[PDB]
Amino acid sequence: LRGLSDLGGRVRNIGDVMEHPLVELGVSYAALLSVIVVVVEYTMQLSGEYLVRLYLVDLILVIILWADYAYRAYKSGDPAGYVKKTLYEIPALVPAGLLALIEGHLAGLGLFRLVRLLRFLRILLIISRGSKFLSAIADAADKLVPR
Repeated sequence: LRGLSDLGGRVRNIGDVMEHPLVELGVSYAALLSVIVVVVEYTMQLSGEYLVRLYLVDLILVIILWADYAYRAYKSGDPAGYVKKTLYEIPALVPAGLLALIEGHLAGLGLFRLVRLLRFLRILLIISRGSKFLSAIADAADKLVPR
């Protein structure tokens, strides 16, 4: 009920354990596709049909990611606080569907300024996730190193 708290030994064991090699690989794989998915939409502008399927697929990827994030969220016992702490992680989950509806609302009102900033955010959003991709390959390369 609002006050002091402790989070170390707990998140420590559960941390090094939760990040089980399988967990890391699974997330890394999903992240890889996620990066390409957003890039495809940014680069290519497939028809509305494919776009619908792309959004659906993208949504699923978020669910898997939410699994890990959601796990820690409840663990902290304070999702609201946990979120304010992972603010730098939000941009990574920013669902396309959520922005899509918001973007449409702004456009309907006759706003284009926000749209411009939003576009830049899209490119920046990909760069942010780029760290995850780079980290995966970096570690993978060290582990793989076949010769």
